[PDB]
Amino acid sequence: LKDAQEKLELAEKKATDAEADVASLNRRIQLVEEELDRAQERLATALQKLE
Amino acid sequence: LGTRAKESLDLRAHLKQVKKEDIEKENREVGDWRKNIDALSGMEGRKKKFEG
Repeated sequence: LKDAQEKLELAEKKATDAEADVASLNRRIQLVEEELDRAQERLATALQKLE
Repeated sequence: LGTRAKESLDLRAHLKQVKKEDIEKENREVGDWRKNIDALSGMEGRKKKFEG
């Protein structure tokens, strides 16, 4: 159907936009993982200085 | 004079012994426990159950 055709096209476009946000969330995940590792290391050094 | 001095010395000697040697009974309590880290390894659960 023509309207179902437009709807499916719009939904697939919405899927692709969700995939663009999937990319952005992947970038957030990776950078925050770097942050997690850096925090582990910095906390270790801070506790050592405490000792 | 020596007798009076030694009286006070001996009197304080036992007090010092009790105050100090008894510290050696335990001094490890300063040592803290593990306080381990996770390193993004303890992320193995979903939002299925929360009450328990």
